Amino acid sequence: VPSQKTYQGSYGFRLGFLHSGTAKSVTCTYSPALNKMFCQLAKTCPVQLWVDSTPPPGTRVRAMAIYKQSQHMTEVVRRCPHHERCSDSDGLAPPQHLIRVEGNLRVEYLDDRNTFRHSVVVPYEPPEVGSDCTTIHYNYMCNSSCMGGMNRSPILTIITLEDSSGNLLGRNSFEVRVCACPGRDRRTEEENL
Ligand SMILES: [As]
Ligand SMILES: [Zn+2]
Repeated sequence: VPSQKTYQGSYGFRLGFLHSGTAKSVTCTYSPALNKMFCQLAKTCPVQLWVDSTPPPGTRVRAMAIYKQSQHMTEVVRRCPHHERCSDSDGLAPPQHLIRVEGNLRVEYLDDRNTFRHSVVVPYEPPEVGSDCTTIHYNYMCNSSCMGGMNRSPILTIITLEDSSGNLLGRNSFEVRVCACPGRDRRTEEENL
């Protein structure tokens, strides 16, 4: 099971999010209280990368999903039988992968040869001039448990910064729920606090 320990490392790596609120028209919203993102299926999901020093060119950023619940944590997170079979290919992402990146032609997808786990990687790019952070647009393509089934575990996204040789530079994470009405579900989960 991949590590989920937060690790800022030598470049001072951490994540930032937009403050989008919970209006009905919102397609993507982050709960600071829950450290949890609520997303419509396949909609743009901005995640910000913040560093204290700029990692070198060739640095890469990987996203991997795991199941939070102990009884399901060794299971590979992948799309349910419905979403796997959807004609929603962008010609890059394998159809089983839950997490995609949009708007990046250098995106790379991995089926791990040893663990079988899926991940998606892009090149780390520094903030543009006069910007304080780098944004990656994720798309989540399934909530895993869309059709039911034993596994109702929350899903955690782990974001790792790695160098061009695969050395871990930094790590962070957030929970994610893909749903039709993200604003409503955020409000409801926060009420349960
Ligand atoms: As989102
Ligand atoms: Zn699904």
